[PDB]
Amino acid sequence: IPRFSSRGQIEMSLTIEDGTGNSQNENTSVLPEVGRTKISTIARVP
Amino acid sequence: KVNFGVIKLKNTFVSDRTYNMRGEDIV
Amino acid sequence: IPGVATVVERLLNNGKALSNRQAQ
Repeated sequence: IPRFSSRGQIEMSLTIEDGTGNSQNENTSVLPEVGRTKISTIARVP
Repeated sequence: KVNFGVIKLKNTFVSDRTYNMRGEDIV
Repeated sequence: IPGVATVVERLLNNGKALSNRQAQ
């Protein structure tokens, strides 16, 4: 959910989930396999 | 005698929000 | 997210007076 704020700053409420699903000869060595991460927060950016 | 007005909030959201704390829900 | 019609109609509700003005 984005919106504006003083001096044209952009404030946002964020829910983010991302990542892979575990799937085990160097196959995992080549593929990304970056785990899973979810972050829920709210922040504003100039 | 009466006034109808529009106020433009900047630094906050207007609608009440809900957050989950894995058991202690916060409004 | 409510509509302009609903919001304005609910605004003009339960008021006993006249002589109104507008505020930005």
